[PDB]
Amino acid sequence: SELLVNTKSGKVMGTRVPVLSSHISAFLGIPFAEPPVGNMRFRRPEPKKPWSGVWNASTYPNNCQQYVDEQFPGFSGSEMWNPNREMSEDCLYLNIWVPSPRPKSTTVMVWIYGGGFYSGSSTLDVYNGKYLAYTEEVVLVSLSYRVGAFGFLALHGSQEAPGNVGLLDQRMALQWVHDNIQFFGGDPKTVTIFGESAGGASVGMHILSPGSRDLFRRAILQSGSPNCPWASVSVAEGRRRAVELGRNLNCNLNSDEELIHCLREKKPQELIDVEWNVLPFDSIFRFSFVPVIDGEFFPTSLESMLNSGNFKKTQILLGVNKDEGSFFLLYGAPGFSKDSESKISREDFMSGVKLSVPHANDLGLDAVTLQYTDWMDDNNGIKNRDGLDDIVGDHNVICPLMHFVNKYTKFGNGTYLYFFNHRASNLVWPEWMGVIHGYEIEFVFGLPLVKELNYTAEEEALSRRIMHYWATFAKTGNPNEPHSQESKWPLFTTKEQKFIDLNTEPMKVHQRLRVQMCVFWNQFLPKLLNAT
Amino acid sequence: SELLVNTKSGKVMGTRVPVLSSHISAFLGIPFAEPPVGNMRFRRPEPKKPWSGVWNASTYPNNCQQYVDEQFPGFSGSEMWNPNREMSEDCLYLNIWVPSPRPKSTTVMVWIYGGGFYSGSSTLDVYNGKYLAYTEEVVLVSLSYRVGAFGFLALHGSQEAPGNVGLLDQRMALQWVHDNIQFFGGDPKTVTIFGESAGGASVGMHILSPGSRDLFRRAILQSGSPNCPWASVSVAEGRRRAVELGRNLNCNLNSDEELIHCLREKKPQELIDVEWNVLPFDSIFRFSFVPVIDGEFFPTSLESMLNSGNFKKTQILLGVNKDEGSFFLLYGAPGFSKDSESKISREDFMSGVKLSVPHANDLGLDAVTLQYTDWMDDNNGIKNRDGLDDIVGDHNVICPLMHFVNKYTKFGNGTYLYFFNHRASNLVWPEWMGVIHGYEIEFVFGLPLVKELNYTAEEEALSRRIMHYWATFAKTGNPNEPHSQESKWPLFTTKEQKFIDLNTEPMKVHQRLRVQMCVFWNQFLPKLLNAT
Ligand SMILES: *[C@@H]1O[C@H](CO)[C@@H](O)[C@H](O)[C@H]1NC(C)=O
Ligand SMILES: *[C@@H]1O[C@H](CO)[C@@H](O)[C@H](O)[C@H]1NC(C)=O
Ligand SMILES: *[C@@H]1O[C@H](CO)[C@@H](O)[C@H](O)[C@H]1NC(C)=O
Ligand SMILES: *[C@@H]1O[C@H](CO)[C@@H](O)[C@H](O)[C@H]1NC(C)=O
Ligand SMILES: *[C@H]1O[C@H](CO)[C@@H](O)[C@H](O)[C@H]1NC(C)=O
Ligand SMILES: *[C@H]1O[C@H](CO)[C@@H](O)[C@H](O)[C@H]1NC(C)=O
Ligand SMILES: [Mg+2]
Ligand SMILES: [Mg+2]
Ligand SMILES: [Mg+2]
Ligand SMILES: [Mg+2]
Ligand SMILES: [Mg+2]
Ligand SMILES: [Mg+2]
Ligand SMILES: [Mg+2]
Ligand SMILES: [Mg+2]
Ligand SMILES: [Mg+2]
Ligand SMILES: [Mg+2]
Repeated sequence: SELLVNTKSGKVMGTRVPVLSSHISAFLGIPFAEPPVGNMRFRRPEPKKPWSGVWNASTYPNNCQQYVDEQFPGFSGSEMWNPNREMSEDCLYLNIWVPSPRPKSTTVMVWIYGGGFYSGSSTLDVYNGKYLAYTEEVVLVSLSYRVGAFGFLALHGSQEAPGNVGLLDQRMALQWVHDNIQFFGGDPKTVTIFGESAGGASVGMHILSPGSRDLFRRAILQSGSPNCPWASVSVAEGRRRAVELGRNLNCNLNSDEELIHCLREKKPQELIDVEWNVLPFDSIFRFSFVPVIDGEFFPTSLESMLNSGNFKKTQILLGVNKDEGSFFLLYGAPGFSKDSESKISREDFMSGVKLSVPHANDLGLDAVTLQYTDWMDDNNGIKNRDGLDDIVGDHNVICPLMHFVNKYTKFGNGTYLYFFNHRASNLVWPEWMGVIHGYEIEFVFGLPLVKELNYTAEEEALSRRIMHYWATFAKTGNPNEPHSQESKWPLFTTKEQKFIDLNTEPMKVHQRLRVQMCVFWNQFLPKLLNAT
Repeated sequence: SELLVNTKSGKVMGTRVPVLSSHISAFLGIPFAEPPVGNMRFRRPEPKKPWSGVWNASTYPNNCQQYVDEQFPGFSGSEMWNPNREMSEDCLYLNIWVPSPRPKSTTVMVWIYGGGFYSGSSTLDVYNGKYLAYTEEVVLVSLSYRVGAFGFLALHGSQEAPGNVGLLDQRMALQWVHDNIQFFGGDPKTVTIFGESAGGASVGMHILSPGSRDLFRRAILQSGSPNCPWASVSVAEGRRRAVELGRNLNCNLNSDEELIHCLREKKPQELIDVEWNVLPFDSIFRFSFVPVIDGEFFPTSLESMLNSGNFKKTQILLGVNKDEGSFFLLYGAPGFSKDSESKISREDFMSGVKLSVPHANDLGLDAVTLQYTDWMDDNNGIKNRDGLDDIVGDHNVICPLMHFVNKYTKFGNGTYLYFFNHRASNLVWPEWMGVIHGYEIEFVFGLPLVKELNYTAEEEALSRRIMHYWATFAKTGNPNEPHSQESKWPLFTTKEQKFIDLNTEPMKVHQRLRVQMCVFWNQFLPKLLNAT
C-alpha cells in the first residue's frame, strides 16, 4: 500500500487526503523524538525509540505548549496563528505530504514554522502542505520544535538546560528526514529547509551551525534571519532571564540544579504566564527565550561567523514583506488600532521609537527618530504610522536580513532575493497594516488555489508563481525554470544587488533593497551605540 | 553747497557722482577713527580727532591690510572681491551716498562688508552705494573695519590686543553715523545695518552685544549669522592662535606684552603670509582671526544669549543663497575645478566631508556622510558635488542662520526670511557652482540696473524688487509697501516659518527652510559630538 511506509523507527500508516479535485498521501504526527516531558523538560532532544507495529499517522499531532494570543478573540486574523490542536510538552512530531502515486526520489522541502521562538505550530491551516506538495510534485515535510522556556530556557554550562534545545529538536527532525525521507520517495540529498520569521532565523541558524550543515541541501528564508536582534541573546542574557523566570516563580535561585528542579515542577501554563516578565525592556518585537550564542551550536558570534564565511555554502532564496512592522505596532505600540487608520501622534510616534529600539540610548533614539521623521510635515498621522512600521520592519526584519544576504553572498553559491508587497484582496486586517509580516505564507503554501478561501484569479496566479519559484529553487537551486520564456529572477550579486517584486503585476527587477535605511541600521547606529 | 557738510569732527568735501542718467552726492573716505597704526596695531579704535579745514572726501579710502586671493589671476570672478584700492593699516574710513537734492531726514542704511573677517573692502564695485542710495532715496553708508590679526588677534586679558577690535571699528563707524548722519540728511533714528557673510555675522553680533544695540534701528543679515561656526572662537582658542602666530614669526612667546611687542614690529604682509597656519585643522570655511567670546563684547556665550533673549529686539530681514557652499569647495576641496563640471568621486566626497567638519570625530563624519549620501546611487559625480555644496552651505551658513532666525523670532519684533536662488545670466563662475555665496550682493546694490554690465531685463526687475524690499524694510521694518498690490512677503513666525524665493519668477511662499538638514546640524550632530 502507498499509505504504509516502513521507516528506520517503525512502520507508519498515512492517510489519503483530498487536494484540489484529487488526492495525495499525508503522514501526519510522526514522532521523531522522545516526548521531552518530566525530567526531560529543557534538556536536549532524544531520538524516538523505534516502535513495534504500525504508527497511526492520519491525524495532526499536538502543538507545543506556548503562549496563546487572545488579543483579538474570534478574529480569524489572529487565531489563524494560535495552536489549532491540543497543547502538550509531548509535541515533537513531524508531518509529511507525499504525491500520489508516490514519486521515487523527488525534491523534499522541510517547513520550520515561525512565532518568535515563543509560539508556533506545524498544524496551522496556513501551513497545510498538500497544496504545495501536490502542485509542485514535491515531498513536503512540516517539522516542530519547542518554543518558550521549554525550548530555549538557557543556563549555559548546565546539561539539564543547555539552551537552543528547540533549535536541536529541529536538527533532529531534519536528521530523521535525512534518514527516512527516502522511503517516502524523497531525495535526502535534495532537502530544502524553509521557514518564516523565527523559522527563517532558525533556517539561517542551521546554515551557520556546523552541526546542521550536512542536514539539508538548500534554504529559503522568509522575513527572518539568524542575526535578527530578537533572534538570539548572549549566554549572560540567557542566564539572567532563566534566573529571572525562576525568581518570578518563587524558585530557589541558589543552584543551576534546583532552579531547574523548580522549573520542572511548575505546570507549563505557570511558566507561560510569567514568560514575558523576563524581558529586559518594555518593547515590541522582542521575545523572552530564544537561541543563545553558546559557543557550541554557534562556534563564535554570528557576526564573526558571517564575516569569516564560517557557514554552509549553498544557494539561498529569501526576502521580506513590505510592511513587516505593522503587526507588532498593532499589538504593543500606543496609538494603533485594528478599528481605525491608526494615525499616530508625534507623542505616540516617540513612544513607539523607544519601544522599537529598547536597547538604544537617548542619542540612539534621537538618531532613529531623526532618520524617520519628515520635518517638513512632522505631525502627519499617516506618516508617523508608516514610519514606525518601517522602523520596526527595518530594524527587526529587513535590514538584518539584508546584512545577512550581503554577508552570505560573498561566499554562497547563489542568492535570490524577493520583496513581497502584495496585499491580499481578502485580508481581514485593516488597510493601514499593508502587507503584514507572515502574510506571504498563504501564497507560498498555495492557499489562493482554494476557491472557497475567496481569492482572486490574479492572486491564484501569484501563488502558483511563488510556489513554483520555491519549488524550482528547492529542486535546482534556481527559482527560474530552464529555457522558460517569462522574465528571469536575477541572481543577487554583491555588485548588482538585484531582487524582484512579488505581486500580481509583471515582474520588476530592483536593486539595493532599502539600502539607505539599512546602512543606518547595519552600520551607523551600531557604531553610534558602541561609541556612546 | 550740497557737497559741503560740517560734521562734529570737521568739514567734509563730497563729490557729485553720476548715477543712471542723473547724479548724487558722494562723500568718500571720511575718517571715523585714528589710524590704528604702530603702537596701535591690535588695540581698540580711538575716535578720529577733529580736523581743521575741509576734508577731501571725493576719492575712495585705502583698503585694510588683508590676504589677497590670487587663486584665479585676472579672473573677474575672484578679483571683484580683492582690494581695488591701496592697502594700509590706516583704513578706518567710511563712505556715504546722499540723494540730490539732499533729503532732510531720510532712512539710512549702513553696509558692513564680509570676507570671513580676514578680508573685505568698502570700496568694491559690487558695493557701490550710488544705485541703491539713488533709486530708493536712502542715505547709504559703507563702513570699514580691520580684518585678520589686525582686527581680531586676541590675547584676552590684554588691553594691547583685547580682540574684537574689528567689531569695535564697526561700532565706532556706526557711532559716527549716529552722531553725524543727520547733517547729511539721514535720520540717525532710522539706521538699518546690513551685511553679507562675515558682515551678516557682524550684524547679528551688534544685535547681540549690549554695547551696540542703541547704535541702529533695524538689521538685514545676508548668508551670515553671529552663531556661524566660523564666525567666532573661544578665548582659549583665540589665545592659542595668537601664540601660534607668534611662534610662526620667531616671536617671544614668554609674555602677552612682548608677543605683541613682536607682532607690532612685523610688517603687515609678514603676518598675512603665516596667517592661515594657526587654524586648528585642515579645512574649508574656517578663518584664523575672528570674533572672540570675551565676556565683555559678548556678555555670555552666543547660545545662552539667544535662548535668554539677551539681545536687541527689533525687526530683522535675512536669508541665504541656494548654493552657499560651492565657492569654498572650489578653493579648498579636492576634485573641484573652475574648468569642469566638478564631478566628485566617492573618495573626494569623503575628503570634502572631513574638510567641511574639521571638528567632528569619526562618528560625526559618519553621521554627516550618511546624511548626505544617496546609497541607491552613491557614486554619482553630480550628486556628490551637489552634496558637498549642501554640507558646506548647510553647516556654515544656512543652518546656523536658521537656528538664529528661530531663536530670534521668539523675542524679535518681526522677521522676514528669503531664499535667493537666482543664477545671474552673466555669472563668470561655472554652472556647477549655482547661486554662489555672495552673488546676491550685486542685486542688493542694483548692479543689474547698469546696462553695461550686460544683465537681462528680468534681472533688472529682480534687483529693483530686492533693493525696494531692503529699502522699504529699512524704512518701515516691513519689506512690503503699504496697500501695495503685489504678493506680500509673509512675516516669518515660529509657527508658520514662512519665507519667500528671490528670483525672476512670481514670488512663492515657502516654509521650514531646509528644516530636515538643519535639525541634523542644529540639534542632532551637536548632541552626537558632545555625547561621544
Ligand atoms: C487512527 O487510525 C485508525 C485506523 O487505524 C482510525 O480510527 C483513525 O484514522 C485514527 N484515529 C483517530 C484519532 O481518529
Ligand atoms: C556555484 O558553484 C559552482 C561550482 O564551483 C560554480 O561553477 C558556479 O559558478 C557557482 N555559482 C554561483 C553563482 O555561485
Ligand atoms: C581732493 O580734492 C581736490 C580738490 O579739492 C581734487 O584734486 C580731488 O578731488 C582730490 N584729490 C585727488 C586725490 O584726486
Ligand atoms: C512689534 O511691537 C509692537 C509694539 O508692542 C506690537 O504691537 C507688534 O505686534 C509687534 N510686531 C511683531 C510682529 O512683532
Ligand atoms: C470565503 O472565505 C470565507 C472566510 O474564510 C470562508 O468562511 C468561506 O469559505 C467563504 N465565504 C463565504 C461563506 O462565502
Ligand atoms: C558687458 O559686461 C562686460 C563684463 O564686465 C563689460 O566689460 C562690458 O561693459 C560689457 N561687455 C562688452 C564689452 O560688450
Ligand atoms: Mg533537579
Ligand atoms: Mg532536587
Ligand atoms: Mg508601511
Ligand atoms: Mg508549477
Ligand atoms: Mg512547477
Ligand atoms: Mg610691547
Ligand atoms: Mg618691549
Ligand atoms: Mg548645489
Ligand atoms: Mg522702489
Ligand atoms: Mg521704492
